[PDB]
Amino acid sequence: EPKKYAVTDDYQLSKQVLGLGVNGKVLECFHRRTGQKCALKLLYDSPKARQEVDHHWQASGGPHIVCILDVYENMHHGKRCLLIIMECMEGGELFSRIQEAFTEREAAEIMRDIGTAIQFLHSHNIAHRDVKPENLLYTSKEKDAVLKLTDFGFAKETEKYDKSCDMWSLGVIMYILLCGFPPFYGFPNPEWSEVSEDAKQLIRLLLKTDPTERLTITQFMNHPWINQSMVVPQTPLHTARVLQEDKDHWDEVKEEMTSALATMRVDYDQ
Ligand SMILES: O=C(Nc1cc(-c2cc3c([nH]2)[C@]2(CCCNC2)CNC3=O)ccn1)c1cccc(C(F)(F)F)c1
Repeated sequence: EPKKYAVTDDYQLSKQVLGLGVNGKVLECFHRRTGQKCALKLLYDSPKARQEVDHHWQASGGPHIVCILDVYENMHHGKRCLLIIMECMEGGELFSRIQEAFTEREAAEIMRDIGTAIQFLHSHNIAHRDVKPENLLYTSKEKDAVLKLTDFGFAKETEKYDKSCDMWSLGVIMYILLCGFPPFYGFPNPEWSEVSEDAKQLIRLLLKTDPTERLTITQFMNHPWINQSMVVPQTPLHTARVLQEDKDHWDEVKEEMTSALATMRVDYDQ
């Protein structure tokens, strides 16, 4: 099912880059028959790159996951390559949309969306292991846009530990959603003043230092704040203001979280 004829027979490539995904750069392209703009991820062929395509195909179809359209096995400047054609997510990154009222109920909606995605993967015994702001994208800039998760370059077919790393990521994203800075912890006033006890409780249960004590996705999804996301108070939050105000170290917090996820993927630590 990976197509072996040239990707450029089906797609018109452009020289616009969306971003760097560890294995490969991401480029815009256009399907030739339809007009649709799509995203193309170039991976040099390796066991790891083959695992990514495998894990992404398996995940593709689930809720709130960026869909694969085609996969090509091509030669490119004398090197063997896998090209993942994905749907183009032109809404941009989760937290960029947010810094562009933002209530606690809206945050619950978002975390529920991300949770459904992780529920799908985990029930299919796939741990993502790289859930972080720049891997959470919107399909469009419109109001009806759908939040989706990409980047299976660190995904692993499962175990309880690898899954618990995803649940830690949910806690960190939820924390930043609720106030605008990461837990690098406590809940400092005045940002955490009118945030509900259920929100803080859920985050405590996810940010547990001991992975065994950490909530499972199925417990995450059954928590009132997620399960009853539609009756969470419409309480206005500081996040949008805080993000714009602290825009000059957003690259730092992204770098810090990438670093934290990296150390959780190590065989031995301390
Ligand atoms: O990135 C966009 N569309 C997009 C992007 C991806 C994508 C996949 C991967 C990544 N992006 C990254 C880029 C560097 C940051 N990490 C994630 C590395 N690894 C991936 O696996 C997939 C599908 N559509 C986009 C397109 C048009 C406009 C806009 C914007 F909203 F910025 F105006 C964004």
